[PDB]
Amino acid sequence: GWVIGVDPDIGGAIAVLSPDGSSQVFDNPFVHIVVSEVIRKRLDTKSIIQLLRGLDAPPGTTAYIEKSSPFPTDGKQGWWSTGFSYGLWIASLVASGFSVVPIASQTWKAYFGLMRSETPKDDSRQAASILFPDKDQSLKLKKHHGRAEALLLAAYGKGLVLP
Amino acid sequence: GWVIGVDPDIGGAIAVLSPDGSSQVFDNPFVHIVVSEVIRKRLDTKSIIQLLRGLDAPPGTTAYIEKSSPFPTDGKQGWWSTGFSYGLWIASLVASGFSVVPIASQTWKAYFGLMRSETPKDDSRQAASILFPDKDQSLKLKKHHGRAEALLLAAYGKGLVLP
DNA sequence: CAATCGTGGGAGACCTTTGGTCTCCCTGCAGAT
DNA sequence: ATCTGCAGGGTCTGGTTTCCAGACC
DNA sequence: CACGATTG
Ligand SMILES: [Mn+2]
Ligand SMILES: [Mn+2]
Repeated sequence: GWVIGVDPDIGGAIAVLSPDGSSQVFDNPFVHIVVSEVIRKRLDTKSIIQLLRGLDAPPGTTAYIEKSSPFPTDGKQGWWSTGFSYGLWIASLVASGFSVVPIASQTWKAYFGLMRSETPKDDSRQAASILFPDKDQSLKLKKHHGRAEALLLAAYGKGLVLP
Repeated sequence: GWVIGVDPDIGGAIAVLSPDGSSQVFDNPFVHIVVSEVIRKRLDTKSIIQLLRGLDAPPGTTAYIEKSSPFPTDGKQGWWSTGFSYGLWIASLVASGFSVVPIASQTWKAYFGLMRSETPKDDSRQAASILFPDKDQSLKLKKHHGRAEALLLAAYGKGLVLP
């Protein structure tokens, strides 16, 4: 039936698949905040919760969420934000009645044969245009890869296959 | 009327202050989970949300939460965990109808004179015992420092003063 | 189970299959149009 | 406003402040 | 602070 996919990161997105085959994808809401005399994007908690309350996906719907897995060579700040974004989404999803299943990125990539691409982001947008042709207008910019990760995650939990 | 204090860490706690002067403090609910073939404690999102749902504190109540601010000499795992707890708690608090106010540890410590102690944790329990005498038995143990921090954050937003 | 200490650290999934291998982001910031 | 590239990074309060001291998990 | 470890 209904499936939710969540790319939890700052350029990420939430994708919702209804049982009639239609689909929605939203950019993750963010705000600009001061940290240590610079400005930085942080997910917008209030907006995210308002969004999750405006979905028609019923309680108990499974939200598939990409497990943040920072590399040992990423910075401590990178570790912090990805932990923070992840906790914010998990808690907002659990609080809004949705069932949360974390999925490793290697899981949904191998499912769609996206492993070992020279152009992984480009390829994700292309595979999501294929799976969701009405969204292809909304998938043409490189910055849109996060929308494509969400849609693909949702595609994975829903069982869809590339043609 | 009502004030909430949150020490969002694994050994932290949530403290709720009534207008009638009573107080409760709960340990943060955790679960043991597998990470990279070892066992690690993580906050329990479902138990947290349930706890927040059963509190008498009415909506709009302010929760004062300690800003996580890890040290640069702390490891990337510490940065990830603190960021995640923080995000889990903020999101759970906003979804439970409460208004979240982040408070740095320098701020409430300065407020209660706790700065630059040799035994910061002991002093916190002692200060929380003086402010919440009926919690005196809940602060006997050295591992009870999280209950203290949580209570002191709530006393801070409450405008309480030491004798 | 309650304290203490000391350094600061990947994690995941699937095969080669009980370990060995291999794969995966992101943040933050500085120039680039 | 989108892009790219590349290394991996503290953050906070407050001061008779315009950066910096001194503090914190 | 986390993360492992020891030590009661
Ligand atoms: Mn993403
Ligand atoms: Mn604490």
